[PDB]
Amino acid sequence: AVDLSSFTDFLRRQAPELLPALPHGATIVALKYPGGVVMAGDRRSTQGNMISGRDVRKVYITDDYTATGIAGTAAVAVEFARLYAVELEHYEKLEGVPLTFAGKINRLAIMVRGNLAAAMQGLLALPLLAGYDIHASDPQSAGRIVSFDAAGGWNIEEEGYQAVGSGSLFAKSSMKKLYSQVTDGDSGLRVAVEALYDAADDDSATGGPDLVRGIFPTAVIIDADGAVDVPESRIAELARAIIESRSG
Amino acid sequence: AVDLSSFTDFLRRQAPELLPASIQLPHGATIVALKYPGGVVMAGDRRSTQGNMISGRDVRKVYITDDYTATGIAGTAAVAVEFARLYAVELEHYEKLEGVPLTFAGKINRLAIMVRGNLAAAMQGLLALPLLAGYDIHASDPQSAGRIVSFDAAGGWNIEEEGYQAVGSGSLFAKSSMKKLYSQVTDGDSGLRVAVEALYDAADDDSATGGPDLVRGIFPTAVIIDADGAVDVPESRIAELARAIIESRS
Amino acid sequence: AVDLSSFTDFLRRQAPELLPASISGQLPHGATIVALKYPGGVVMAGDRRSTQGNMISGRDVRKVYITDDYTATGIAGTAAVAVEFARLYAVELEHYEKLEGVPLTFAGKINRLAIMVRGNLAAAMQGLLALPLLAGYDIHASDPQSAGRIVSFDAAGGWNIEEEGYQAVGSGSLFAKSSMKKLYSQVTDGDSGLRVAVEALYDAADDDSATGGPDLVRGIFPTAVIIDADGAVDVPESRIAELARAIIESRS
Amino acid sequence: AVDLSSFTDFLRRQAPELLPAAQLPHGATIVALKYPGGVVMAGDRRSTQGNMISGRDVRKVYITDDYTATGIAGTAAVAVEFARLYAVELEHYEKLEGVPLTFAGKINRLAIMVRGNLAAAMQGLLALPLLAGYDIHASDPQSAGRIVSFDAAGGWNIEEEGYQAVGSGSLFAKSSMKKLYSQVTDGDSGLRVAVEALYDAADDDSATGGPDLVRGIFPTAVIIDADGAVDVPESRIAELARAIIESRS
Amino acid sequence: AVDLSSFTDFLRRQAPELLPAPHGATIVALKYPGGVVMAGDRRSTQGNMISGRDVRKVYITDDYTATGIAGTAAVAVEFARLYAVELEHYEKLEGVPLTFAGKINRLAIMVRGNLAAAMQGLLALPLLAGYDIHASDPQSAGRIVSFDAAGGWNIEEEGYQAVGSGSLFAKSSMKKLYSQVTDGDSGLRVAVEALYDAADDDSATGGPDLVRGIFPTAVIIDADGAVDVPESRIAELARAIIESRS
Amino acid sequence: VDLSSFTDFLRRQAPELLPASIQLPHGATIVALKYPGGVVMAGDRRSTQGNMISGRDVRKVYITDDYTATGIAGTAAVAVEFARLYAVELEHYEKLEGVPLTFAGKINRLAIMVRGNLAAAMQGLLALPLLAGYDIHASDPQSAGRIVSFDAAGGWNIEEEGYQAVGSGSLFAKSSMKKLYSQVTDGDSGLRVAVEALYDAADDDSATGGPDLVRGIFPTAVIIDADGAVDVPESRIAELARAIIESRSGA
Amino acid sequence: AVDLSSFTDFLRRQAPELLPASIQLPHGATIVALKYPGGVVMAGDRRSTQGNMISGRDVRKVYITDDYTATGIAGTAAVAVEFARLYAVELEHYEKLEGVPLTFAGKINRLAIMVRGNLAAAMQGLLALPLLAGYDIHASDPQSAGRIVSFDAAGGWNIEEEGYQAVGSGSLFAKSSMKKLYSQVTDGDSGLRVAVEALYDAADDDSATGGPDLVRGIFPTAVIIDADGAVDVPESRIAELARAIIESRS
Amino acid sequence: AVDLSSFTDFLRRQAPELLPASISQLPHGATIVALKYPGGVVMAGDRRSTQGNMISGRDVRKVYITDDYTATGIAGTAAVAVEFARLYAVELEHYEKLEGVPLTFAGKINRLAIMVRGNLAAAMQGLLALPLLAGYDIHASDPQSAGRIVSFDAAGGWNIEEEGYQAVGSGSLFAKSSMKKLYSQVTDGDSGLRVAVEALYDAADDDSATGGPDLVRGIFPTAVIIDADGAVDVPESRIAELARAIIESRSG
Repeated sequence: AVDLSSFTDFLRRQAPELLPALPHGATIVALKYPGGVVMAGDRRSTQGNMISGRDVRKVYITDDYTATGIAGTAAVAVEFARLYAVELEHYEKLEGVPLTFAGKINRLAIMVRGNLAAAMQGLLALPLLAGYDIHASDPQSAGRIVSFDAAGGWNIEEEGYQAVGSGSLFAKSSMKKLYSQVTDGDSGLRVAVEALYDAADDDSATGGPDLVRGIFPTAVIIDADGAVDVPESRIAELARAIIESRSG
Repeated sequence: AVDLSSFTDFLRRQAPELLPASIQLPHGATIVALKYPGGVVMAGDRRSTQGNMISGRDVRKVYITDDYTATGIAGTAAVAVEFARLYAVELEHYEKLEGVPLTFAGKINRLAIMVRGNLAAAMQGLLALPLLAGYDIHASDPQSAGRIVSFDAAGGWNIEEEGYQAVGSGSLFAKSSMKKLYSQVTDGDSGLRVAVEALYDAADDDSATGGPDLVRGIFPTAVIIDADGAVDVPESRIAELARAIIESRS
Repeated sequence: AVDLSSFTDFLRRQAPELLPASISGQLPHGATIVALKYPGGVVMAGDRRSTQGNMISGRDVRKVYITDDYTATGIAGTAAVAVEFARLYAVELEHYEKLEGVPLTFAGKINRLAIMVRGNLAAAMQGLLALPLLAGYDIHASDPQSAGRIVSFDAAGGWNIEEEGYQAVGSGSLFAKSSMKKLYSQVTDGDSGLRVAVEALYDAADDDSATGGPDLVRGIFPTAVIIDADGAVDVPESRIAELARAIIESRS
Repeated sequence: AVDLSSFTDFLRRQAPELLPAAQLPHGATIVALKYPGGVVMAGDRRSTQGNMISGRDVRKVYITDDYTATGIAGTAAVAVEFARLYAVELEHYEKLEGVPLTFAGKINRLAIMVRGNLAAAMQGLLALPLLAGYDIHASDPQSAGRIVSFDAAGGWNIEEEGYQAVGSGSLFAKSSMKKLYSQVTDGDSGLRVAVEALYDAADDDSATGGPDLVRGIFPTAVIIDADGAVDVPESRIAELARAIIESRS
Repeated sequence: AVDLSSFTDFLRRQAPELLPAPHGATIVALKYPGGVVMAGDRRSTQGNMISGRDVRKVYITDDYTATGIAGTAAVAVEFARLYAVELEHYEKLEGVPLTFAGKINRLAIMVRGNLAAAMQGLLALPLLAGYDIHASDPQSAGRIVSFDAAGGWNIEEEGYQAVGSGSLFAKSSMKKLYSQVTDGDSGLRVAVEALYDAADDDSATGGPDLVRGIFPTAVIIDADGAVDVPESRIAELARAIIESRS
Repeated sequence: VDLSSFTDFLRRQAPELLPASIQLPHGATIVALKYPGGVVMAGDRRSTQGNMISGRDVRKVYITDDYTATGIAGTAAVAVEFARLYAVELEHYEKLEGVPLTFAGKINRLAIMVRGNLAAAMQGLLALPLLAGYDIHASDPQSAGRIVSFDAAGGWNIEEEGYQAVGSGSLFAKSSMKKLYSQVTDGDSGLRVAVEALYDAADDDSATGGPDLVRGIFPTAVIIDADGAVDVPESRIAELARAIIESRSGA
Repeated sequence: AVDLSSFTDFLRRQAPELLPASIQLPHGATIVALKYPGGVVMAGDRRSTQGNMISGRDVRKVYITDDYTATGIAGTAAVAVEFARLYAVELEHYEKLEGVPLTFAGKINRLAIMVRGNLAAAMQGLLALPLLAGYDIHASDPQSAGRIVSFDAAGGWNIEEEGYQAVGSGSLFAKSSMKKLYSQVTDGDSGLRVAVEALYDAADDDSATGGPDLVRGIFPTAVIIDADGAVDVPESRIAELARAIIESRS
Repeated sequence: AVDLSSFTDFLRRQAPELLPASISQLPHGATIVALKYPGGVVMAGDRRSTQGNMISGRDVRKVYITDDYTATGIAGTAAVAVEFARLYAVELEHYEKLEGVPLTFAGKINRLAIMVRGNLAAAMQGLLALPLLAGYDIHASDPQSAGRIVSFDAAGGWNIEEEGYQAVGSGSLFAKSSMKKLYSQVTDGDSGLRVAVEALYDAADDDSATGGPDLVRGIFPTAVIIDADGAVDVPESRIAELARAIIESRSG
């Protein structure tokens, strides 16, 4: 044919069935802080009005400088993160060099566009991509946030934050007010956990911090030193701060 | 044109507009009711949703409708507050016209007619599914006097001899929870705990049922009814029962 | 107009709202009811379950009611509709008696029930379905032994006076009827007839999930009514529980 | 049969035609919040038909009696018919009975008008009203202010939060007030927050128009305290607008 | 093309006729320290008629896993035999069993490849129970995995799960009874009780038939492998529950 | 047969890369007019999903080769893809054949890409492009500028009127230019009239966003004369916007 | 039994047949109206189309309805003609019964009710969208006395703050044209030119609107209204204005 | 596989994407006329394009010389019409270069009919293209009767006009009825061309989708005349002159 070095292609021709095809509902947020980007998502899954899951992870580190959060049917979303990570590492092993940021975005858009027919029938997966680009000139401005519409259209945020999922409007309105307070990764992480708190407050499909079972949003932060999972305890303690501060 | 001394029958004949005559709307509630020795208790959540959005968080769904009865209504919020008001006036109207309150059976029958006469509107989604709790003075035994009555959409009514019942989007969860917790009910305080717990369990598995909001301090509302009549349980007593449960789940 | 001394019509003329005419431009249902004739008697019994789809909505439901001193009716179908019919029909019967000083002939009681059923056809088409079984003792009959009567109604009001000796209605009625077809020769009196009846209901519950059989854990059993020359009587729970355990241990 | 002193009831009986029972011009955002000893309510001025802007001067908030105002969202025609009629209904009862309706009776009356429009609302002639009032009979003047929202079936709710909004940009306005509310300590701060929440709604919703500097068109507002209901002067809002605009720059 | 040593692929390529393409049952599964247990009812219905009363719905699929399938009985049974062959086929070709994660992933693909058919009624919703030898902690080794109709899979942190027409009742019951699980025997009692409760509130789930002597079937799995629980140990447990109910 | 068409090649080897066939953000207004020795093209920056504003920085006008630019109005993803694809298609033919396509060939090639999307466009994935170019091989330098519009079936038309627009606010923009056109006498006056027509469209259409002075987002423009296609710098537009705004007030 | 002094309310009561409401009809028109100091002017085209065929070329769509108002109607021709005649009678009827003309606001309200009462029939294509132009005697300022009111299909009415308005198939073109030409209006002559020009522009971009026919000599019809009342503009003065515009475009 | 020397067949076999057919609100509307005069034929078309009621184009050319002795005018969707005119001329010249000799007139007709017919599916969906073909036949026995006019229905059926004139498009009925009265006045290319511009004038008068002569912008119908010396485009000025003549006659 023509070789793009894409695992999605070869996987599709050789083993199309391996390709991805109801639980849904999630809120994922992402914002840029100087020399960094952070991304967090809730843990709820619902089927109609019933809560089908309370531990669901929706934010994944997909390579050393990027993470993706996917909103929509969990089954579609969980696979999607795995496939995209393999796609990225596969190109690096074949060509000995990782894809440019712009190329990582394009590959993801293609995966999303291919899924439009199935998104019209309910297997909708709307991803959010967060990355730090080493090749970019300024470290402070290195962080990137990219959102995708169902047809694969992608957009890079000059806004500073973005969200996707059933509570995304609430989350975005919340960040619109709290953004000026971000000055470093810790404040940025606070604002993200708060925006997700606000979304859970107004949307029954988004679950907020469960203090009884101790389940909290999951987060990932990414700066020049790469992508790291934020530890639970730091999130739990940022939640109680917010809760405590609201009952006040 | 016999006079049934019915306030709604009167409205129908001369004031049709007043009646919720019927030809997404806020909905979603879980109401529970149980019998304890010499008493009946009933509680309901405070949530209202439109699709996935939370439209209300303070909604009251359980109302004392006369000195010995309360009604909790689940379904479309609009249709339920109106139903409780109307039913309470219907009951007090007969009493003033006839100088004597309706027998418990009469009160049940009257509610069933209101329900059944709404089936057409309920088909279109203006559903109202009520739960009735009462204490019968006339009944021979005070301890077993408490009464719980459920209604299906066609007006069918059943008197539950089980000792508990629930209605609303989380009613299955609430009923399974009471099925395990019921043996612990021995007086009005245990019965009210179990009720608040069954409602907690319903909120845990149903996003349409809201559980205790400790941030805003909004809790389920409850009413208890024994030989001395029907009483609103004070918020604080419920709040404390909630913490008890939360504390105990952690 | 022509007065018929009919409580129904009067409700219709002045009280349309009271009438279960709830027909408009899943509700609880499901029951099995059986009835059979024994010399100088008739017996009728029905299960206690109510279902909404696959969920069990009721386990104590009573579907057989004494409607006057010499008749009883069992209604299977939608639970709300069936219960309303039983109360209404009993009032209609006692109403005519008080107005005319004399009870309706058996044929008149049948005809009246058939009109109530037939006038519910439109609503039955819409799921508000009640299909009744009527059991009665006819005092005026020349022979006391052949006095017992069983009448079934189709959804259009057609009625049929059972010549077989037994009948059933409801979701488990085929099973119950096939069972009685084999057990009927054993019926010689009220007690043997009442046993056959509880067994036919047992067999219906065995093959139909909508019909509940005897619940030994909660102690809920079918309800029955027996009617002879001395009038209609509710069979006591314990006599039925006893009869139930006999059948159960006998199947084991 | 039984007189109720209700103008609408009378109209159906003698003047059914007067009664009200695409696409049509629609779209509005309306907010309302309580400040100590008072309540304020404001609404945008835009009207759209699909993507086209059909109106830019539309008034959607009206003083309906000395202690109440109503803001209506939905099909513009049906929403304006509603404010006029509701005001007449209120004054008619007062003249017949020599005393104004209690606050709860005014709410119940509006709920009946709304509910009786459900059929029509299903077919697009929707009218979702927001009611703001000061209750003289209330035990405490500070808590005197009232905000009541209605769902399409007539269900009404008295807000215990402190603010509320209705219309196409209502989510944005509510989320905005959720953050700005603590700053409300009086009628001026409270009016500021309202105009800002409406600014935020126009920012994220093309159906809500924000302040237009070129034409000097600004949201309309009404404030109501123990001394009754009064229209905020345009100029007062215009300068509250620039303040926000300049502050966002 | 790439070989995956999958019996299923082989079938798709060369024997599509063999591939798969009466409902209502309740199946439960829970973790107890050092173990996992899974149980299912025996009823089968067609509408309101009871079509089967002996149906087995829980099968040991390899030495450390069992699957319980809820939905059309035929589809569920075919699925279990096929999955067991797929698992042993990879082992014989590669000389080593699949990792637990690989066994999950394989089941997910079989489920997902039936989504069009499930939309049309041939819905098979499986529950997987297994003990992972390679897992770091032996006590927490046991695993419960549920699948949605699209193949989405979820490993169970709550400690228990259920599927089928009475699954909500069974889940709510275990929610109360779980704290009593401290070992395989208590864990097995809580399972048979949750199934008892499901049968109580759902007519599609059959509970213990004392007249014919038919009881739920169960499988327990710990470090020594998967084993069928003997009927008598269940019948006993059943009788205790009925007596307790009174 | 072999057409040195990157697109035709893509179809045979890489159908996945194509846009494909069988609410998404949309709603843009794009204008273009001819001035002596030049052509100018400009587009708004808004993107809406229903009534919600989904984007406020969207660029919809792209220089596609040294003498042409395309503005696409419609679904945003599709429009952007169309812009990238067409530019590759044009440079691909030049590298394979060593010579750029004639203007008429560029038009025909765009028309085929549009027409081959009609099915998709019936389903909402619409992309209605506007093409602006200067023809070097044109006989007269002053009259060199070209404006071409495409209907959804690929039908193309070269306007002789002097201006054209596409998108949700296009009627407003066109009616505005109809009055303002006589004032265009050089690249600067034509760049003024373009930004004003886009102002007028944003005034009457909620899907077209006008100049955001708070965030400092303005329409993007490209001008093309004998020296090639150049992005107009933001500040020159901002200054033109404030002029118009100021002018609409009183002074 | 409440006398409204309403000709149409009388009609519905007694002779319903005469009412317009019923249930490809000839339709299509462009009507414009603008305010000039001490005056208001209104003009309409003369074409009528059925599909692509021209069914009429002399149609008058602008009518003086009383001494200080005129109405222009766009939509099905049959519906529009009926509305104008009836509205004029309704206005003069109230004046004869009550001895005093309706206030401007009352005239508006009345027209709105006629429109709204045709909504059902409009949904089925019998659409009539009117534009009202009037001079208010009781208005505080004579210069600002002129009024322009537009109606949406549900009867919603709007008084125009902007200075001009248009309705019909070519209304967008006419409105965009006036937006540019409006500053040139300083009196009834400048305002009249700006009106006919806007109608010229509408005819240029919409095939359903006919522009000036120089071969047959058919031109738009116009009415002007100032403190001295409403007048029909004479044809020749419009022909003159048309030729100016035409010549000026070439 | 047989080589028909068909450009269209080659595309269908090798490059379908290029094929006009897009079978799976567009600008459309035109009126085209054609008539025969001794030793000649003339064809003319209007310049308007509409989308609904809006005028989308005012300069559209719809009549094209397709080879030295033929022209085609196409009415329908504009994109489709333009594509057809372009495609058909290539198809004609392609056969001539491959075979060294031009198609016979009947062969040209047949080829156009196949292109039309193969568009029926698309035309059912609104992508209609109804062509009118005018030609001079060199091989005709008599020079005076050499001119040909051929119309096509949507299924590819073609007909040759013995009548002398024909029209297609939204104002074709008006144009035809006008020529019916004016035809006797035709005696040569010049009178023939007047009659044609007049028929198109009449069509514009009664159909809003057909545009008449625009004297303000100076846009007039386009025409092509074809006699033994080949097909020539009539110069704008000769038509503008003819237009004004009719316009003045119409008014005086």
